[PDB]
Amino acid sequence: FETVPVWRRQPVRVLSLFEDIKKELTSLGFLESGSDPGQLKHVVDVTDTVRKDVEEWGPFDLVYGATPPLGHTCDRPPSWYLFQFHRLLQYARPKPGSPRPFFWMFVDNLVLNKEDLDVASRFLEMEPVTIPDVHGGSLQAVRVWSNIPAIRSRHWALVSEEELSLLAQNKQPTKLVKNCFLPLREYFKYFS
Amino acid sequence: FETVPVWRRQPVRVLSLFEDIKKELTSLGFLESGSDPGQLKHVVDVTDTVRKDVEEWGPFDLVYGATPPLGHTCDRPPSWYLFQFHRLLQYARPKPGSPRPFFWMFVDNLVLNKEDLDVASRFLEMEPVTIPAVRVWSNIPAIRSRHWALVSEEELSLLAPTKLVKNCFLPLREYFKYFS
Amino acid sequence: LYPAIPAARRRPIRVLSLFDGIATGYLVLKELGIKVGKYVASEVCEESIAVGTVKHEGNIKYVNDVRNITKKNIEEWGPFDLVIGGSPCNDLSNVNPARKGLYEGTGRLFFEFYHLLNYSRPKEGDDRPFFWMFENVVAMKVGDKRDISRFLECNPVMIDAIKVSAAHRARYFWGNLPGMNRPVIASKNDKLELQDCLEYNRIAKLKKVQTITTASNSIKQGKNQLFPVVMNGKEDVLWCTELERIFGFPVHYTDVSNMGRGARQKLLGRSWSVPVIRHLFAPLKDYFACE
Amino acid sequence: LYPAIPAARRRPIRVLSLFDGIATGYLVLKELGIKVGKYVASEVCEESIAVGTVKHEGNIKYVNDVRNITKKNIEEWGPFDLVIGGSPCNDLSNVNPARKGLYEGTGRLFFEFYHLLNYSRPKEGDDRPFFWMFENVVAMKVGDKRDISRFLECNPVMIDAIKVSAAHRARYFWGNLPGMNRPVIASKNDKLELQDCLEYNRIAKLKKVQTITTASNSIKQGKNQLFPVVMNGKEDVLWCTELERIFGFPVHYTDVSNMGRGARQKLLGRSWSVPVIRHLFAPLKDYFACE
DNA sequence: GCATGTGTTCTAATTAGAACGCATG
DNA sequence: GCATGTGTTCTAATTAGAACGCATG
Ligand SMILES: Nc1ncnc2c1ncn2[C@@H]1O[C@H](CSCC[C@H](N)C(=O)O)[C@@H](O)[C@H]1O
Ligand SMILES: Nc1ncnc2c1ncn2[C@@H]1O[C@H](CSCC[C@H](N)C(=O)O)[C@@H](O)[C@H]1O
Ligand SMILES: [Mg+2]
Ligand SMILES: [Mg+2]
Repeated sequence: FETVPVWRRQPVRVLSLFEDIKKELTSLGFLESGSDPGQLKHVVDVTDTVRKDVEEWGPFDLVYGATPPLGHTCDRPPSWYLFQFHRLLQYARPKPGSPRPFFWMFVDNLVLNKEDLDVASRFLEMEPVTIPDVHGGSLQAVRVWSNIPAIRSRHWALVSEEELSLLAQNKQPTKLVKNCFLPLREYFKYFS
Repeated sequence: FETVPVWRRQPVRVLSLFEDIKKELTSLGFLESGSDPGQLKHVVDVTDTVRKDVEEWGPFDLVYGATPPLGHTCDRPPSWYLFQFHRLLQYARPKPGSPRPFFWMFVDNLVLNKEDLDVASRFLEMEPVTIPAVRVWSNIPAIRSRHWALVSEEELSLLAPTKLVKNCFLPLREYFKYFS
Repeated sequence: LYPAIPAARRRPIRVLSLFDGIATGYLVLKELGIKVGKYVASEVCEESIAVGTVKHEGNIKYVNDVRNITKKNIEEWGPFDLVIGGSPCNDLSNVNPARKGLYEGTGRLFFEFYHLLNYSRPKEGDDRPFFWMFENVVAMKVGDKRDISRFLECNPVMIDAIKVSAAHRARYFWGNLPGMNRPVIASKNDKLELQDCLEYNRIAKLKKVQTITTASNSIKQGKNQLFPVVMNGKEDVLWCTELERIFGFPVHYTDVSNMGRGARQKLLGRSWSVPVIRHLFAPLKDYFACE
Repeated sequence: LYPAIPAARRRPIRVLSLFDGIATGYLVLKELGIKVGKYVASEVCEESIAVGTVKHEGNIKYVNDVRNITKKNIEEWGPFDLVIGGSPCNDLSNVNPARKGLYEGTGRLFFEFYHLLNYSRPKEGDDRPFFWMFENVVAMKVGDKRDISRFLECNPVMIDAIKVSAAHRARYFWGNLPGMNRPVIASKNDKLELQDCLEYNRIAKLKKVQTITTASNSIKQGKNQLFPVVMNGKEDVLWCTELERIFGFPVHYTDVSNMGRGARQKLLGRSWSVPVIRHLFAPLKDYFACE
């Protein structure tokens, strides 16, 4: 995906699932403060959404997947979020002749175990990249799979899993959103 | 087997296996005293005896079988005596046409297990009669014919041949020469 | 429907079979007169592989565990004209009270079939013929049958083996095979009642037997657990060769690998009813070579 | 010795088989093309009788334990043109150090064959044809081989299956069959090497195997006690179907009565080598009807 | 001059058979 | 109204593997 000149960058058409990130996308400056309809669709109870639905919702430039943050909001099994995400992702890809850049990403608030991790990487054809966001200490970490080049291009601070295992319980995102959503307006319109 | 007139009762011809009964038999007068070659043949061990042997030993009128009585040691299994006995009788029995009366008897000293009793009866085609003691299987009509005292198995528990044993030989005199 | 292929343009079929079991798919296809170009089987049970190896003399390429099959593998071993699979129902069937649903335990192996089916689908702009089919139990949670249908973008037709075999076996069938909803009709060589499956000097106490599972308890019939057979006046259970006839397999099909009664039943209890798979695959004769 | 019969005066054969086992006698007779009029089998093992009835569809009349056969029975079920049998050798063979000779234990069952053979013989002056045969192991005490020969009034002809089987099997054969002493020669269909008896994708380490017994240890060859087979690079024991092909039996002949590996090996281990029995019964088709 | 065999026994796993379970035509 | 099922687990019987044995080419 070659970069696009600045005078040819459209606004993103974002599909967001299981978690609403409109507050974050508008903030980093990809969405209009006021949209008559909107450039971002958001659904949660996806069990009953068909391919004909996401096609009727216009084409999409980005599809964003997320698991709920560490808490007691686990009403469905952990694997359920990825499988449904992969199901909709294939509904949302454009025709084989790519008119424009089409990106996707799926994030995990450390809710998937080992067995759920290796099945996630097999389906997304990529093994994840994790972010520390721990400039203060061991403070508040999320694994992301992503199409976005700069997400899987620049390597930042590493961390041992023996230390990543203990910090999972530590809960009992200004920097995180900035870290990887950032290198997307080298492809889309920047609003501010 | 019908009875025979007295003037044509020839002398017996006995095959005795596992016991020399010549002494016991002559007593009741069936064998002429002294060097009578064709009156009794005795074989103690038979494991190598072929049919051609007992045929060459002349025809027989009586075949006698017995086991070792209260022997201190028997070098052979108990069933061995019956099996070798049945084997030779088939050799000794004459042609299907009956020239004369042919008899046989087997005698057990209460040395056969109950497992050996039921195979003894099956092979000799009859259940044994007990003479009070010793059990005998026999072709002779007059030892499976008449009087015999009925004793029970509780008598064989505590048990664990001049007059009593010879009482099962007397009916053979009605068929052969009485030597006196 | 799919465009008909003229009898001469037809070419041998190339099949990707996942959770192949005892190679029922291959067996049906060759008993159907279809020339099999390639049969790629994913199976991990050593006894199951042993059967498909010995009974089919190595025409089946075994590919161990389905979860180690890559996108590269599908293009290498491809192309595929048929993709068939029956996922394990240890955690889906209602016969198990402790079942863990579609998303935990063994049930999530369904998604491997979904995953590898799309790797195998022809790319857009290539309407070469392509058929698939997925099977599972009817006795599953409503949420599972719903979600399975959503991923396959299809709704199942149910076929019960009882119309063509001597046994109750009600199973769902997602797919795109020609005439799946077609009315099921028996053949003149289907052993329709249990007496037709027994060997000499055995009497059938029923005309049709309840659903056979892996456990030996589904051979005793009903809530009075009577042995389904009488032999020489004594009650007796079914025999391994008799279980085979019930399922439509060739007799002695599982006489492999020193397997005893329990082992054969575990393999047969998990399989497909042969005459039902024969029903489904029958319209494929008009799309592939026949020799 | 016995004069030939013209083809039209030949009647079907009537055979009394004692210790019938798995009906090897009937099998070889039918495989020779001989019309079998009557086959009266004395056998007391349940699954052995199961095999005979199922594989031969009730043509064999089973007459339980041999010690309950009467003189009356022989003349009712008779007449017989052939009397065959092999007594239990667990108390005669050298492979058991706790043998009890042929006068105690199960060895006494030989005399049952002797005793029922005399009943079956045609009475003096009946020059009709009559054949008998008796088999046992060579590894018996010399005193036993002597006594058996005395009662049968005959001397045994040892035949080893090694020349027609893929297995060492040396056994004595008393009898009066035509040409027993003749040299044995193989046939086209005889599977002479172990590799001819194995299944697909299995490799045999030897050309011949040591004598098969009932125990599963007889299958590990030599002092090294190694698995006679390799498949998929791993060592493995023989399979029940392979054990069958070794003995010359039809494959799946013991897939009966839900029998596992051990059960089937117990029956095959005490059996006769089919091609040896065929060699012995082959001259009989010149005395009896053929269909 | 060492190896082999129509089996038994003993011990140690490997079963076999049934209880368990309840949503649903 | 109530019987049924592509299975698990528990517990009881039953069964695998090899040591054992030594006469005899
Ligand atoms: N991870 C895996 N990869 C491939 N096969 C697997 C697997 N896990 C389980 N299986 C196999 O999938 C099969 C499902 S049972 C279905 C058997 C088959 N439909 C037939 O006709 O017999 C089982 O045999 C099981 O051994
Ligand atoms: N008392 C008895 N009456 C009849 N058969 C008996 C018996 N005792 C043992 N047997 C049987 O005699 C057989 C001897 S093994 C010989 C088997 C046979 N020759 C074959 O080719 O297979 C065994 O199957 C055993 O079950
Ligand atoms: Mg359909
Ligand atoms: Mg001879």
